[PDB]
Amino acid sequence: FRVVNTASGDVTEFVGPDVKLAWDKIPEEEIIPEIYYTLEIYDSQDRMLRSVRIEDVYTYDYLLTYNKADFALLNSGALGINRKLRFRIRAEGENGEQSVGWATI
Amino acid sequence: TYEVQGAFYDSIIDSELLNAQIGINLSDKQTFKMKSAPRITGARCESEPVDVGVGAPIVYIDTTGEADY
Repeated sequence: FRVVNTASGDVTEFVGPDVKLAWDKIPEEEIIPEIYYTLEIYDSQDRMLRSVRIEDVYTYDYLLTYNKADFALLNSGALGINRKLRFRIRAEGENGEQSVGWATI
Repeated sequence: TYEVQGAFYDSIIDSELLNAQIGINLSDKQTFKMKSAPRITGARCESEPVDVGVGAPIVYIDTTGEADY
């Protein structure tokens, strides 16, 4: 679980406007039936922006438009952006959940 | 005179963000007065101060402005 757009010198730093967020396939998916990765975005001061269910795509993109508008006016209520972000995902399917993978970053 | 404030912007700042100035760190305000062009005020001609012969014609011009040269 990492961002491939991270600055060369600093891992904590990303240079692009969108977070090129990518992760790895869960090794036991083949036996498991259809699976969906739930992605949760956390704002500064611990607030949570959204929980996005992702399936069949292993590289998620957080377009700059989302940071600019999806949550500047929803949570904060004013025109702005968020720089310090926390990302973390999980791998869960139907008729059950996998809370071990909930812990990430 | 004009006051100038500048600031670098990364790829995060879009056109709207740039217009709003919100996502950028403005620098200090610097003020300067724009210079004035040179304007001539008077012209004159005088003979060259010499001991013998006839002095060559020397032309004087008087101006005000800021141009270095």
